[PDB]
Amino acid sequence: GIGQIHFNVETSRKVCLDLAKSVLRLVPVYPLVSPVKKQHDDYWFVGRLGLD
Amino acid sequence: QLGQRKYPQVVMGMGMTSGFDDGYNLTPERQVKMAYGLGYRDWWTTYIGMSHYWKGLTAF
Repeated sequence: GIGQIHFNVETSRKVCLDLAKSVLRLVPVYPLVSPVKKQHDDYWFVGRLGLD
Repeated sequence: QLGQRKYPQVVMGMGMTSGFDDGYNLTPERQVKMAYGLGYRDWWTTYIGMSHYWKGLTAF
C-alpha cells in the first residue's frame, strides 16, 4: 500500500560504512587525550593541604 | 510522636570540655542544650578536630 521507500538492513549498513570512511578521511587520528597517560599502578594516591 | 525523658539537673558549678572529632556527627543544637541541662553553666573548652577542620585535596 505504500511501495519501496526505505533501505534494506544490509543496504543501510553499507551506507553507514561509507559514512565512517568519509569522517575518517577528515579526521585520521583520535583528537582527544587524557591528562593521565600511564596505568593505574604507575600513580601514587596521596593527599595534600592544597596547591598553596 | 515518640516519648522522651527530660529531667533537668541541679547546677554543680562546673564547666564542660568537648572534642570536635567526637561531635561532628551530632548537631550543635542537641549538644549544647543537653550539656547545659545537666548543670554545666559557666565555662566550655572545645578541642579542635585533628583531621576534620583543615582544607585538603587528593591528587595523583
